[PDB]
Amino acid sequence: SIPLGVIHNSALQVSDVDKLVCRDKLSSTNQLRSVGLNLEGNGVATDVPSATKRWGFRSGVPPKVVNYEAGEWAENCYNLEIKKPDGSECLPAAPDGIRGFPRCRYVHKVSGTGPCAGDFAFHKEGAFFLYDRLASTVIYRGTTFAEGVVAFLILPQAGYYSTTIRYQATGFGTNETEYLFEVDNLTYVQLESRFTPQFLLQLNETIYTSGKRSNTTGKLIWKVNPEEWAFWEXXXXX
Amino acid sequence: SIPLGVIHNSALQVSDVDKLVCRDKLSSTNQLRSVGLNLEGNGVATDVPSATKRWGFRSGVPPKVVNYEAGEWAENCYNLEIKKPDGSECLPAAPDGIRGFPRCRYVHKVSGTGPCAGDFAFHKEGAFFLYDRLASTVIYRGTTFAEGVVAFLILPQAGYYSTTIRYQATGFGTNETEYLFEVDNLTYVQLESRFTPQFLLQLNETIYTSGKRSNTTGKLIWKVNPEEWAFWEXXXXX
Amino acid sequence: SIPLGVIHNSALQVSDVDKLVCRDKLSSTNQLRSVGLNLEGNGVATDVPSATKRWGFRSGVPPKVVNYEAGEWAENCYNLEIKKPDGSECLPAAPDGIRGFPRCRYVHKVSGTGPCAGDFAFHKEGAFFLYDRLASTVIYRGTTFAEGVVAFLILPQAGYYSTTIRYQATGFGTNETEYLFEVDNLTYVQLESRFTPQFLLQLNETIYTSGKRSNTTGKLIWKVNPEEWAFWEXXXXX
Amino acid sequence: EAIVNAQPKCNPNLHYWTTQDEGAAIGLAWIPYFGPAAEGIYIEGLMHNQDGLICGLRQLANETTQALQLFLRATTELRTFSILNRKAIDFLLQRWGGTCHILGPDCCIEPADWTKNITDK
Amino acid sequence: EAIVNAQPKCNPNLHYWTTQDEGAAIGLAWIPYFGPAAEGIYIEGLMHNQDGLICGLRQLANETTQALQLFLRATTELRTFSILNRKAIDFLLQRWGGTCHILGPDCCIEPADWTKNITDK
Amino acid sequence: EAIVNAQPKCNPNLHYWTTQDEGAAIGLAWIPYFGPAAEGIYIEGLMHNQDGLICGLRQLANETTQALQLFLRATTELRTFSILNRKAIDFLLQRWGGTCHILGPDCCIEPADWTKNITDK
Ligand SMILES: *[C@@H]1O[C@H](CO)[C@@H](O[C@@H]2O[C@H](CO)[C@@H](O[C@@H]3O[C@H](CO[C@H]4O[C@H](CO)[C@@H](O)[C@H](O)[C@@H]4O)[C@@H](O)[C@H](O)[C@@H]3O)[C@H](O)[C@H]2NC(C)=O)[C@H](O)[C@H]1NC(C)=O
Ligand SMILES: *[C@@H]1O[C@H](CO)[C@@H](O[C@@H]2O[C@H](CO)[C@@H](O[C@@H]3O[C@H](CO[C@H]4O[C@H](CO)[C@@H](O)[C@H](O)[C@@H]4O)[C@@H](O)[C@H](O)[C@@H]3O)[C@H](O)[C@H]2NC(C)=O)[C@H](O)[C@H]1NC(C)=O
Ligand SMILES: *[C@@H]1O[C@H](CO)[C@@H](O[C@@H]2O[C@H](CO)[C@@H](O[C@@H]3O[C@H](CO[C@H]4O[C@H](CO)[C@@H](O)[C@H](O)[C@@H]4O)[C@@H](O)[C@H](O)[C@@H]3O)[C@H](O)[C@H]2NC(C)=O)[C@H](O)[C@H]1NC(C)=O
Ligand SMILES: N[C@H]1CC[C@H](NC(=O)[C@]23C[C@@H]4C[C@](c5ccccc5)(C2)C[C@@](c2ccccc2)(C4)C3)CC1
Ligand SMILES: N[C@H]1CC[C@H](NC(=O)[C@]23C[C@@H]4C[C@](c5ccccc5)(C2)C[C@@](c2ccccc2)(C4)C3)CC1
Ligand SMILES: N[C@H]1CC[C@H](NC(=O)[C@]23C[C@@H]4C[C@](c5ccccc5)(C2)C[C@@](c2ccccc2)(C4)C3)CC1
Ligand SMILES: *[C@@H]1O[C@H](CO)[C@@H](O)[C@H](O)[C@H]1NC(C)=O
Ligand SMILES: *[C@@H]1O[C@H](CO)[C@@H](O)[C@H](O)[C@H]1NC(C)=O
Ligand SMILES: *[C@@H]1O[C@H](CO)[C@@H](O)[C@H](O)[C@H]1NC(C)=O
Ligand SMILES: *[C@@H]1O[C@H](CO)[C@@H](O)[C@H](O)[C@H]1NC(C)=O
Ligand SMILES: *[C@@H]1O[C@H](CO)[C@@H](O)[C@H](O)[C@H]1NC(C)=O
Ligand SMILES: *[C@@H]1O[C@H](CO)[C@@H](O)[C@H](O)[C@H]1NC(C)=O
Ligand SMILES: *[C@@H]1O[C@H](CO)[C@@H](O)[C@H](O)[C@H]1NC(C)=O
Ligand SMILES: *[C@@H]1O[C@H](CO)[C@@H](O)[C@H](O)[C@H]1NC(C)=O
Ligand SMILES: *[C@@H]1O[C@H](CO)[C@@H](O)[C@H](O)[C@H]1NC(C)=O
Ligand SMILES: *[C@@H]1O[C@H](CO)[C@@H](O)[C@H](O)[C@H]1NC(C)=O
Ligand SMILES: *[C@@H]1O[C@H](CO)[C@@H](O)[C@H](O)[C@H]1NC(C)=O
Ligand SMILES: *[C@@H]1O[C@H](CO)[C@@H](O)[C@H](O)[C@H]1NC(C)=O
Repeated sequence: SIPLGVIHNSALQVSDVDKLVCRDKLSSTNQLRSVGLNLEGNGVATDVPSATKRWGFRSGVPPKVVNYEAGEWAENCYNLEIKKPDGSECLPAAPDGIRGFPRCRYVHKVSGTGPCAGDFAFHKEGAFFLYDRLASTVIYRGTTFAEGVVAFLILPQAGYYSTTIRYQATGFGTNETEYLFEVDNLTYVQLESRFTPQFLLQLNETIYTSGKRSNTTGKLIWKVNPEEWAFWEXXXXX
Repeated sequence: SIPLGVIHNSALQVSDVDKLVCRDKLSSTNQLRSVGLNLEGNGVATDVPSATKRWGFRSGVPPKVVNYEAGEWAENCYNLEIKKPDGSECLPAAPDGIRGFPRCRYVHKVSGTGPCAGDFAFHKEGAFFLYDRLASTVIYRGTTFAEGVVAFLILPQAGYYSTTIRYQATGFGTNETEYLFEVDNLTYVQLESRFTPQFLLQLNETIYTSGKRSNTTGKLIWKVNPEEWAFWEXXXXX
Repeated sequence: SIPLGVIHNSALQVSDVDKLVCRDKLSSTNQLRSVGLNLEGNGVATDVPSATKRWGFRSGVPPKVVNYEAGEWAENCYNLEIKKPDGSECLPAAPDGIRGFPRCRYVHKVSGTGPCAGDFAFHKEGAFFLYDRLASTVIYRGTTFAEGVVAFLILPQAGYYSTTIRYQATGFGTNETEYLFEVDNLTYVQLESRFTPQFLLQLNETIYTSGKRSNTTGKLIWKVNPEEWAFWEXXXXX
Repeated sequence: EAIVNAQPKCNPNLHYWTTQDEGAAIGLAWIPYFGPAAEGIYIEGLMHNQDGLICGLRQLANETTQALQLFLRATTELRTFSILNRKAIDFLLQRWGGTCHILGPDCCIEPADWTKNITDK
Repeated sequence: EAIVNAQPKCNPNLHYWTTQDEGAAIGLAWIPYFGPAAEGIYIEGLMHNQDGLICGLRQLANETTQALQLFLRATTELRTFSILNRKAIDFLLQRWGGTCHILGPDCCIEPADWTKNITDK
Repeated sequence: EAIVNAQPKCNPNLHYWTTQDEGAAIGLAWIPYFGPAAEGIYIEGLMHNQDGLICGLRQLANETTQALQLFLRATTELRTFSILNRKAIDFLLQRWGGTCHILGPDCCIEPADWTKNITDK
């Protein structure tokens, strides 16, 4: 049975189905709420290398979608445009009525290629991809999502700025995926797991104001010199 | 909260949610009914010029559809085929399972062009477009609809002829829309708000039997000479 | 009203809506079940000639689908690929989320042509086409289905092998339909109603091991010489 | 609240159309293959303004629009079919969603015949 | 009404398939990425004709078709999933949709232990 | 069961977003043609870890996933909107789905004021 949360003795609890509490009062369907909570809040690494390793392709499993009524402002969200090396799309278009997650401080937009050995892309840990009040078992193409999980509750009776960070990827969804952070269409930075969103934006501004952008028609790629707390608490550059 | 109608003291009333009436008996879901009532019945002008001024285009608002179980025979319904001047369609195809309003004395089929500055066409007064037992916030292409509003009720426990009138339109959905009533593919009448459906049909028959149809390959357009009760109670012609 | 089955006095019964039995206990929605039962179980002829005569094409009736939770292992299922003589498809593609019936001992895959005088193909006796936990009023293209009917119940409180048999058909859905059983792409057997699935498979193996397959580039068709219990209880060959 | 019709006019007669779920068909007309097309599934009726019901309904549907539109804005369901069932559930929770204190105002239990049966004993 | 099987034959044994919503998975098999494909989510069972249940079910489903088809004709929902929930609501309204008159026939309240507790006092 | 948070970390503050179905609009903002776009229908709030509610919710949603995923595997509905309504029905059947034996443990009827009214008589 699907667990239902309830407050007894100043503590959240799972309601015992085999037990009947007549003191529990449910006076309207408005007391029942479905909520979505972000994996961020549990302390999972949110950098693009770590986050993409949690997803994978699989065939033979029909996608499923479940509704949820309230969600959490996310620090990190993701938006994927992945093709196979022959240009065929890897992810399906967003079904009618499915929009991106509504509150994202940083949207990590990843574009690139991979083998995509499977009809749909699932969460390897069983979590959901959270969209605008709909949770899916699979990733949709070019649609912003947060990783999360859903809860169901009995309530007791009684600005916003977003920033897009673009990445190029090769060998997406494999053991040896390569990631480049995009400054402009001809200037990239070799991406490490340790690079935070705030550091990528300061790296982009300092590159723009130092003239370290490509002033030819070819690709310029930088590599940052090598020189434990969550978010709520070629060439070289040294 | 959505109001619910109920009969107390020989009068329809809105049920008080904050008040509990144990004498009110609901013995089956069959006692609950959703009904749709036509704006016609409230006395709104139903002529094509007046009716189209109540609709408008808007982007960024997802369409929504709600079911209703019983409806009212309409005197006037509408069926729109609107393209932009470049031939692209302005209204979306009817979703699967959405059919035209089932009882219409007169279907005003309007074909023409307009700027269509918006992804969908909404009712400016907040009313619905009533289809076959489905109410939509937006107009679908080539699908017959009546303007109306929905009610929800607790019941207390216990031929058909249709006529199509065709119009051509330019500058649809603007300050200066022009309308022509269509006699045949080469004969039109300059349309006024004061022209009732019965008058348009008698104007069409008298034109057919007087020989006032175009007997060339070009367009003939007539203008009727200038010479307060609801429905339930170039060249000239003088 | 839709009947609901219930057990009183060691016998299944239809619950009387106008009668209230307080001794009947419904403690969770899990006690309610929808079940699907195969026409096979009632003794209808399951051979392809007899089975296809029960289906027909009709326009103007929207298809409808109803869910069911548990089904019966079928001996016979059917999978249709029917085109008109001009190559246009007769049956619609399976809607998203509709899969074939999950347990079929023999799948009778029929391919051929017919007039298909109607938008959709219905069951002439009012039965359903049973798919994977969804029952439809119409046949979908290339999707395996069993013929069946649905029941609703109040429960009292407390390997698998499949074989495909291919047929070619002409004049599908008429008075004079011709059927050929397919051995390979160039060897067929004139089909009779009396031929059981087990007999068709032994006829196929004996043809393969006797060398009676076509060893030219043209069609070879055999006709079996002429030489009352249900399943749970050119050239000639003599 | 009472229903105050504030429309410019009222058609006091309601010529209506609907369907019937129960309708015991004649012979084989219930079979979709043999039955009526989409255009011929409707029944009709006529209802007059006794108790002013018809003009109230026109006014009730008008006043329902705001709440209904706000409900549709906040749902992600493309087509909503569940409003009346949710109202039936809410009707039961308003009465039976807590402990029923007999003779209290929020409990619809009548101990009349039980109180007289005890007095007779 | 009683169930009168009027079919030409009856398979008295019901070899059935279904799914289980509760099924406590072993380790990580509940994760869609690791779990079974669409073809491998089914459980099976076998039920014999004790109390003639199986032949009644074949007859019950046959008699259900007319009402069911008429219900589907009158709905605009493309896929209907709500019949059993609507029957559960109707079960509750039949019992609790009005004032419950104790000892009356349309009220399922038992004052037995309460009537004896009062007699003891 | 009690909620044991077993996650590596917990953001004890819940900055949340949702919609409001009731929201009495100002003037004509409820009209879809005049109202906010999809991006501007949300309200926000902030909830701290009083009674450890926030860290319990993070742990509750984590423990819900297995049962939820198994429920989605066994449904054929593409988008599920009915879980909370089915839980409301189950809440009522658990209490009112059988005969209510007063003073019994599985019946939520209080005869307190009725037992005192009889004593006064
Ligand atoms: C609910 O919360 C649970 C606890 O927070 C989540 O458990 C996670 O489950 C996944 C698998 O489903 C584990 O990933 C596996 O890890 C092992 C080895 O662990 C490696 O990573 C840890 C980091 O915690 C590190 O310390 C070790 O040294 C290993 O390097 C791999 O062999 C597997 O292939 C797989 O990657 C997580 O480790 C585990 N997290 C924790 C904190 O235990 C659970 O997934 C949550 N459920 C949902 C639906 O979100
Ligand atoms: C429910 O019933 C209400 C009353 O019947 C409806 O109210 C209508 O609301 C719309 C706007 O939402 C009004 O239209 C506006 O009118 C003003 C000026 O009024 C002009 O038209 C009137 C005709 O009544 C005329 O007498 C005046 O001299 C003006 O020429 C414009 O400035 C606005 O831009 C807008 O067009 C209607 O006037 C109003 N009707 C009445 C009778 O008050 C309400 O819309 C209904 N709700 C639904 C959902 O149908
Ligand atoms: C529920 O069970 C009922 C009884 O088993 C099913 O009744 C069947 O209804 C169909 C029509 O809807 C009948 O078919 C018609 O048959 C007549 C003449 O009968 C011919 O076939 C019988 C074989 O039983 C044979 O003995 C006769 O000599 C005739 O050759 C035709 O004229 C019609 O055009 C039509 O084909 C079935 O005969 C009838 N079966 C029985 C056993 O009575 C009912 O269909 C079931 N409902 C569902 C939804 O499955
Ligand atoms: N129409 C109104 C009815 C009440 C509704 N409120 C909530 O949706 C809460 C508002 C806040 C935050 C909360 C939440 C959001 C995201 C993720 C997890 C939870 C949602 C939980 C909530 C709560 C949870 C547990 C116990 C008590 C309250 C407090 C309810 C606002 C609209
Ligand atoms: N299966 C049967 C169950 C009863 C059902 N009947 C209605 O659908 C009414 C039949 C008529 C007219 C009415 C209506 C139609 C269109 C618009 C508005 C209302 C619908 C309202 C109704 C009514 C309203 C208010 C109080 C009492 C009755 C009377 C019910 C017929 C089928
Ligand atoms: N989560 C669990 C809840 C109980 C559930 N069990 C059923 O789905 C039965 C399991 C068997 C066979 C039966 C059936 C299958 C196909 C067609 C017709 C019926 C379905 C009927 C059933 C039954 C019917 C009538 C009375 C009593 C039992 C017995 C229930 C298994 C999963
Ligand atoms: C790469 O993937 C293959 C197969 O998935 C595996 O054998 C190998 O260990 C992986 N890692 C590296 C570094 O090759
Ligand atoms: C960068 O590339 C993208 C996609 O290739 C393109 O849409 C965009 O206009 C480009 N920007 C510039 C400044 O050329
Ligand atoms: C990088 O810096 C430039 C300079 O202001 C800015 O215009 C651009 O948007 C920045 N890129 C990102 C991803 O913020
Ligand atoms: C041109 O590119 C070189 C190398 O990337 C860089 O050093 C130089 O500053 C650029 N030009 C300007 C004007 O910044
Ligand atoms: C036409 O529309 C424009 C802008 O919508 C407006 O300025 C003007 O008043 C309208 N009417 C006429 C007669 O131009
Ligand atoms: C009139 O025009 C319509 C559409 O252009 C066409 O379908 C119809 O056949 C025409 N009628 C005649 C009589 O030409
Ligand atoms: C106009 O009159 C002719 C003459 O009978 C008729 O055939 C035609 O249908 C009429 N048009 C309309 C719209 O009624
Ligand atoms: C031909 O057209 C003219 C002008 O429209 C009209 O007067 C005349 O009657 C028409 N011919 C016939 C035969 O009616
Ligand atoms: C064939 O079909 C036609 C019309 O459907 C009918 O007249 C005839 O009896 C049928 N049977 C044969 C053997 O022609
Ligand atoms: C037989 O025909 C089918 C379809 O025409 C084809 O897919 C298959 O490969 C053929 N088999 C052989 C052995 O040629
Ligand atoms: C017919 O026999 C051959 C010989 O083994 C076999 O390969 C083939 O699958 C058989 N066909 C069917 C439909 O079983
Ligand atoms: C070739 O075909 C003939 C006739 O179908 C058959 O008698 C013969 O056995 C076939 N050849 C072989 C090698 O089986």
